[PDB]
Amino acid sequence: LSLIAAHSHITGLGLDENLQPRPTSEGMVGQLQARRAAGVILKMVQNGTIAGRAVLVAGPPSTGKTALAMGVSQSLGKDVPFTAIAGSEIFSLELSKTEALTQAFRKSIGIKIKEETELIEGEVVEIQIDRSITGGHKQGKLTIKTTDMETIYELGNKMIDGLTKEKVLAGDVISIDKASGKITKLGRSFARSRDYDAMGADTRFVQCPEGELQKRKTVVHTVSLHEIDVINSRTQGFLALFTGDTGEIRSEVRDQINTKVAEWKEEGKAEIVPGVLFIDEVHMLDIECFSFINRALEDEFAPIVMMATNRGVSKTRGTNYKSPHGLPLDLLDRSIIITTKSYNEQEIKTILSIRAQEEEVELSSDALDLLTKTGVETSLRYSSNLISVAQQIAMKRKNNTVEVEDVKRAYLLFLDSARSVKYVQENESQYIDDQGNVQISIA
Amino acid sequence: PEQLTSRNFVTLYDFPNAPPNLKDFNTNLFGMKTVFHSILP
Amino acid sequence: QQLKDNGHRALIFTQMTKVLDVLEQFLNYHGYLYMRLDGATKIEDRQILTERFNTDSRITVFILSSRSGGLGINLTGADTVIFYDSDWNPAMDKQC
Amino acid sequence: TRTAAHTHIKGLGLDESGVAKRVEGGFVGQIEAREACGVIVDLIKAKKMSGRAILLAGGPSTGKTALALAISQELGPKVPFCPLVGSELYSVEVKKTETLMENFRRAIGLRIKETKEVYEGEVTELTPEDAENPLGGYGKTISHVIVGLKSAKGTKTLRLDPTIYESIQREKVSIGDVIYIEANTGAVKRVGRSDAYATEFDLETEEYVPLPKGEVHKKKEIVQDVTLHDLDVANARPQGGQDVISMMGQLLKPKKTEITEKLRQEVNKVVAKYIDQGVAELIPGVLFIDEVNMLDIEIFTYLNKALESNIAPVVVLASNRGMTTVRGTEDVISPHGVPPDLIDRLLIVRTLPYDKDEIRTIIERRATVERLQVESSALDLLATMGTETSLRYALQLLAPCGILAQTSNRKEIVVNDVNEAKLLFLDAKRSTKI
Amino acid sequence: VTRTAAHTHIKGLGLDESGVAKRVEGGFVGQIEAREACGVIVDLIKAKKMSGRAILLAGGPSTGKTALALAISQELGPKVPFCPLVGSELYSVEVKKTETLMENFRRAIGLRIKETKEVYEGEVTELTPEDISHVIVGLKSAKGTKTLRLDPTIYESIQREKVSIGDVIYIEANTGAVKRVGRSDAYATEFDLETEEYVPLPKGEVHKKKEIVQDVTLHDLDVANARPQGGQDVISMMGQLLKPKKTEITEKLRQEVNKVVAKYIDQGVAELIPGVLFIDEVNMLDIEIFTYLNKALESNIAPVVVLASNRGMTTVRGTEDVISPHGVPPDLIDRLLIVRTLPYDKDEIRTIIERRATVERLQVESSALDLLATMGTETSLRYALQLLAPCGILAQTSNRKEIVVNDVNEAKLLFLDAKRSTKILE
Amino acid sequence: EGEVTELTPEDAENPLGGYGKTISHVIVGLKSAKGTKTLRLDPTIYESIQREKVSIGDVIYIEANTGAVK
Ligand SMILES: Nc1ncnc2c1ncn2[C@@H]1O[C@H](COP(=O)(O)OP(=O)(O)OP(O)(O)=S)[C@@H](O)[C@H]1O
Ligand SMILES: Nc1ncnc2c1ncn2[C@@H]1O[C@H](COP(=O)(O)OP(=O)(O)OP(O)(O)=S)[C@@H](O)[C@H]1O
Ligand SMILES: Nc1ncnc2c1ncn2[C@@H]1O[C@H](COP(=O)(O)OP(=O)(O)O)[C@@H](O)[C@H]1O
Ligand SMILES: [Mg+2]
Ligand SMILES: [Mg+2]
Ligand SMILES: [Mg+2]
Repeated sequence: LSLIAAHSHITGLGLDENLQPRPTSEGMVGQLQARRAAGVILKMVQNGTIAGRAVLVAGPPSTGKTALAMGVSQSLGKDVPFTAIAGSEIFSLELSKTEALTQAFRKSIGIKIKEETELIEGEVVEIQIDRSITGGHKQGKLTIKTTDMETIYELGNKMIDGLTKEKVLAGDVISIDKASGKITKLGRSFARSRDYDAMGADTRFVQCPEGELQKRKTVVHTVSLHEIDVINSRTQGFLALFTGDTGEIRSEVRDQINTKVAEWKEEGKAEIVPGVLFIDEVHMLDIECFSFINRALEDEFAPIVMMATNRGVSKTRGTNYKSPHGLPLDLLDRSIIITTKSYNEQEIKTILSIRAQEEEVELSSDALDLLTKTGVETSLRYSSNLISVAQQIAMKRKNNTVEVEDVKRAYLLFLDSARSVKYVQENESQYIDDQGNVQISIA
Repeated sequence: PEQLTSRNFVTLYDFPNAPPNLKDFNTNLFGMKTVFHSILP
Repeated sequence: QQLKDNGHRALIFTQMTKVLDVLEQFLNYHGYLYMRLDGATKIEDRQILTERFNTDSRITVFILSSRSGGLGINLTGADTVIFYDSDWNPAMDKQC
Repeated sequence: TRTAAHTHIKGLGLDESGVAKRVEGGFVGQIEAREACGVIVDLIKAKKMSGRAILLAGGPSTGKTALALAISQELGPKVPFCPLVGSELYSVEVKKTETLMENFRRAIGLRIKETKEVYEGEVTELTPEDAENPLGGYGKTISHVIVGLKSAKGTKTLRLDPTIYESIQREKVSIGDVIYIEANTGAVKRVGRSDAYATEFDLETEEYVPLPKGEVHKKKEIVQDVTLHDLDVANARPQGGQDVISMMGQLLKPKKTEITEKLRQEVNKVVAKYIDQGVAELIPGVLFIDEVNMLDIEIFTYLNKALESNIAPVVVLASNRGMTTVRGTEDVISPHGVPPDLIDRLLIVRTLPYDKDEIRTIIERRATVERLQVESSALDLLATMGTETSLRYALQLLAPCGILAQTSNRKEIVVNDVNEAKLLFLDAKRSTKI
Repeated sequence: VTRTAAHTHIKGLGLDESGVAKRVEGGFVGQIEAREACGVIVDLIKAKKMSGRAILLAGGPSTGKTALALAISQELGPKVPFCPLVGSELYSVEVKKTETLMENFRRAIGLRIKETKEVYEGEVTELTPEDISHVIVGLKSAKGTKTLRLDPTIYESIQREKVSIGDVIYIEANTGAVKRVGRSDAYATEFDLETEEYVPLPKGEVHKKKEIVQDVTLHDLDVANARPQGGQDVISMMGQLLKPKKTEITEKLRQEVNKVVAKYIDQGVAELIPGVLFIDEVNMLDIEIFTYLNKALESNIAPVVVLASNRGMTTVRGTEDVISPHGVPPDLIDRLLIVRTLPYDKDEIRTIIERRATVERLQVESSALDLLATMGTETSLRYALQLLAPCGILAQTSNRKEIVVNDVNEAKLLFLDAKRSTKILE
Repeated sequence: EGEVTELTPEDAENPLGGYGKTISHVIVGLKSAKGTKTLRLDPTIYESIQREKVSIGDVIYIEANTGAVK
């Protein structure tokens, strides 16, 4: 379930086999140094050996740092956890800042336990359940068939109850899990003898299964370390996995879970797949959060943390002194910083074209040139937002292409930051000032 | 001309392969004197 | 696993009853239908369970004690025998 | 009969393949803002984009809230519109981020269209037909159960499968009962006795319902509207019953909780499954945050992150400020109240002040809405004050003038009533002087 | 195979029997005086005599304080309780900072106890209620049978476990826990398909008794005596879902728990293992936490708390005009013994980089390692330490095992230091 | 209030008079320092007496305001 979002146009970092960034691949344009560094961090995550590294992405706004993070996440793909949080999310009311950071850190480490299960699959021939009225004894047998074999099973009480609940019939192809006991109705083999109700609701036939009736299959259970901690914190922690309200889990629970998971890894029962934690706008975090991050990165069960910042020198929250990146020197000492630069005219043009392709907006050459000039003049994101409005204006005109006049109308209707600032300065009396004064009347 | 069709059947019977009572069968498929008199004196 | 896939029925021969218990736990976890013969088995029970194993084709694995084999009994229904541990007397393995 | 401040705003008043009419839909002036709102409404109706932000920038009494309400009215009641004031985010039970996310997912909507076939009618016949036993055994077997239902201008007999006997027993139906049986499920449900047997007993606890109309076989299409917030809350809440979890839930008052991302992703997955099955359609909706100046910097940063979410509504913000310091910051002076990072991600629409003629037209249309009659000289004086002190001052002064005129047994508002109200009720400026 | 962290190469203090520290042992290089002081502290902890002793590991950043704390933990061993902490962790929202500090104090004090476990296990042969009533259960095993009478709580546990005749159970007499381990093997072939997972009939006698030694902390006893903590009964479920959050444990409960522990030790069934509480970045603490830490250290049952800070002449958080040597007010400083930690010269930086490379399974050429050492001297030691993994990744991408100078230069051009990033900002 | 001397529940004169147990009034005799009194009580008070587990010889306490037996 997704819609066309800001970073929906990038499917990866777009790198070669030697980590050399392509000029334009997988949705990303330019940022060759940044993309190479992101690929190095990608390989570091995929190796799974280096623990608790911190990496910072710095640069001016609209330089693609969040795009770089989304590219890293897409290259990681599924099965490798990626926890995207903002600096504002830590400050909660039910949990402490340190507890929220601990939970965010543990959300990025995945534990995989693989199990082998026996599955019975086939098309039912005959089902027969005999139960005595006003009596608890039930006796039943079923005949489940496959293309090459057919057999009869005499059923216990629980299997009889499960099949009665599932409403299994003759023309049903079902699967039975001998361990769990769940019955899944895969489909139908033929019609239901033309009774009145439910006349033609079974037309979507499914083919009869083929092969051994009882076959073994493997099932992988992937659960993050934080989920295990929440489950083992209290008896009602399982509800807390969905409701929230996990509380502040006692440190002994986390230590014991760490020891148990290490034992599982040494035993081969579980596979640990560390991931990446991504903090948007880390400058919103307090100095206490930065100290905890400093210490918690030294743990052996820690993920790789990547942060985005554009503040330059700024006051660290919780302190009264300015810091090089809005972060204390202690955190800067243990983090590798990857930088981003402003975009050329050509890079802006090709990013606009990529966005137009993703938004399914067909731009004429002159319209694209005008949009590129506007983006260089005002902002990349401004032109990106203008594309869709221009498409809507063109649709209002009953035209299937965006021309220069549609972009001109969109430019006239919707303003940039600079034009709004100019209009405010020219008409300052019509707006409420910081001193709380405004003129409402026009005379 | 249909090849295969699935039928359903429901039966009541006793263990020595004997049928049950007809009225009891019809009741089970689907599921004089005074007893309390009160008057104020 | 390979023997069950190939359709062969295996016979486990061990030397001590504790290994019988450990093997019983293992194959109970793995869900194999089985029967066990031990030293404490009664003579009539011994014969009856031997006949049951010979007749029944649903019990894949059958567990014996190697030392009790000195009194031989017909077990023609087997198709593969597994020696979990070895004995000092080779004639005992020969009669097994 | 009630008259709020935006009862006359029926819509933006645009024409197809055209521009804003000068006066239509209760709007006077503001052509550019109305056209921009129209293109935004078209974008929302396209239902193909997420995280699109527009900022309604202008002074007080410039039509910003009227424009937001016009967008809401133009989209219709089917599209989920979520009005909100920036002050509302500061809860005491949860963090601000959680409240913002809850509003975000309250703006997204889902429409479920399900067609169901049902037979309904009074039960008249109940007979099982005996058939030969495939397994023999001399037992009595039934191959079908026959149910006859009679309805208004309709009656039929059904040869249902033998399975129905369980549902009939469970619902303890009888002859004369009117029942509800689903065609494809096989379940039954009795809604009561037929009214024809209400006379058989003088007293009876059960409710006798009228005989259903139409043919016994009825096909109905049921449409239901839900929001992602509703699904998330329902999944995070206990069912409610005799189990122990519900008992402790009764004991402890349900406070807001940080609904985890796992639950939201599960809700998204099930919604996507049912959308692919063809039963559900997604409606993005609009989230209107009035007085965005009140939001703190943390809420703005979380907006920066949340606008990039693959599923997010169209956020409309309104601010009457110029160069003012962003709340929660000491030296961040930004246009309006929005910090520069969020302004770079949005599109601004201006709302211009009004002229004398526009104020007069607004006043007369509002007076028409309030079912009041005013003389031309009184209207001119009212517009003069509106241009002298404030538009909203005159718009509010309309009602006391009407009350004074009614007290004087007069059906029209005259200059005397206007001056009497002016002396009785002072404006902000004259009171500040006093 | 193995993962690497900040202090994976630290295996101990590397001190000989006489107490002098070798230049390079246990993964440590240099810092001889601090290692000797920490060895003396370890001996003091092993003495198990004093309570409330506190020391401060004072030094600049990237100097080896947390490494020293972890080395102390390694030298003491897994028997003793060593509780790591950060100053930011004590600012809880459920309970006050004082309660959290006291809980961590009592978590660092260890207790080792001996307990006899009475265990029953066998195949059920009878389930007869005595009539909330006692249940009479008959357990059979390979060596004998036994009939027992169980309390109503155990009956409720059995009832909710769906235990019938032929099931094999496991009743722990001390705790009243009932586990249904499965169905007996004798009934495996009763049906060809059922959800039941079968287990063999238990060996040995039904009544089994074993003696196990278990390690607990005083905080565990406090939590046990404060709130209900386990059980398979609905009564326990309601008791623990009621009042779920943390509570401010009173001094009376701690005193009674101390009396109980004294009785246990006097009977000889328990032994005490005082441990260490490590609070890193102590400068994050407010003045109230320090003020209570002054009183908490005077308690007669307290661990050897070790504190670490990397600040000098910094004002104390909470106060506005108190300038303190390390962010620690003078009242607490007088209670502490300060172990000074000294910076590293070029040769020791070079050796540290070499050993870190050896630990992470990397091969570094001598010239490249010299360049890495000189750039660590120029910018930062930790910066040089984190550059190793990107260098190894770059070398692997070029089908080359050993790290060369060119790979190091490329890694430097890709990832920047704090000074270089600040210069770019300027 | 006093010491219980008698407790003689009585049934209805006709079985059809009531439902189930068909318990009519109960007769209780209380003894005090100044004499004895025989009381006629509602079946609700009898149920309360049974709940409080009152036998002959126990000192009891009945509030006519509320019907509570102690
Ligand atoms: N163009 C317009 N045509 C008709 N009525 C209007 C127009 N603009 C505003 N109004 C009315 O004028 C009154 C005040 O305008 P609003 O839009 O509600 O307030 P506002 O302009 O948003 O200023 P703030 O931000 O709320 S202080 C309302 O009753 C509106 O219905
Ligand atoms: N003498 C040393 N020998 C070997 N490794 C060392 C030595 N000193 C520090 N290290 C390592 O280099 C890194 C320095 O980190 P720390 O030892 O925690 O320094 P620190 O004093 O804790 O700095 P702060 O206060 O936490 S910012 C860690 O990975 C240590 O394991
Ligand atoms: N190198 C790039 N390649 C492709 N698209 C980019 C690149 N850089 C930025 N963009 C696009 O421009 C927008 C910039 O967004 P974002 O990365 O959030 O900016 P910032 O770097 O300031 O966080 C994104 O929507 C992204 O799709
Ligand atoms: Mg960004
Ligand atoms: Mg408003
Ligand atoms: Mg440290």
